[PDB]
Amino acid sequence: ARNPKCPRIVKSCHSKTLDKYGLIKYPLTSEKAMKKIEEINTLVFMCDKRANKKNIKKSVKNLFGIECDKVNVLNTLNGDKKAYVRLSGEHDALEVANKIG
RNA sequence: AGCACAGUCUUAACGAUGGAUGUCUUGGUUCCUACAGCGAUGAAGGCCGCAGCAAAAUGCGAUACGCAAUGAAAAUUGCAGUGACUGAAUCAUCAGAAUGCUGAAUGUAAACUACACCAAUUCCCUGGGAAUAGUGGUACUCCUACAGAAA
Ligand SMILES: [Mg+2]
Ligand SMILES: [Mg+2]
Ligand SMILES: [Mg+2]
Ligand SMILES: [Mg+2]
Ligand SMILES: [Mg+2]
Ligand SMILES: [Mg+2]
Ligand SMILES: [Mg+2]
Repeated sequence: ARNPKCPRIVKSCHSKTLDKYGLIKYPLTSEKAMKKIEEINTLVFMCDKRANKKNIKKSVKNLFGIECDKVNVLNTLNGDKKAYVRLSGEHDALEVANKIG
């Protein structure tokens, strides 16, 4: 069991680890994403390469009035994660789209 | 409106082709002088990023072609925008802050963003109130000290 008289390294700086702002970067337009928004209430977000599904969900919860049933993700060949977020039935992605912009 | 045979060869003039010559020169080279190490406080090297419109190089590191601070000091400009009337636009300086993933690489791994285990960790306010699966730590060898067990 450790009992160091002082800790070795103490990062006093504000955390570098990615917050909501930084994790999730921006929604996608593109005809595909628009279609998704219209038809099956799935919002498409470009996110950081090092976002997990859990993390993305958390971000979405924090950044917007969104509850997400399921999140699929993929790594784009442009070095971004694209997260397809299916909203719970209580919410209309269209309305939330409008709210965001 | 006419007249040259055509080809081959030659000469001259005027052009094409090419990049010689000459002229340059933010480069090299040599010599001289001067200092002289970086790294578990994570080096060099490598990746991945980072610009409003951004490929390379250049610079930088999730504060990402820069932050603070200092010394200049009114511009910057391709457009957009940002500034002056001096901690501000731009330079230099650079001591503060920060410094992604790696790499000796060091928790086990490695064509894995695979996997353990131990601390949960972090921030705010003057003992509470908030967050986030996030953050640290754990290599081998060695030294001094301590520990309680072994002969
Ligand atoms: Mg998948
Ligand atoms: Mg003839
Ligand atoms: Mg030496
Ligand atoms: Mg400054
Ligand atoms: Mg000044
Ligand atoms: Mg390792
Ligand atoms: Mg394998």
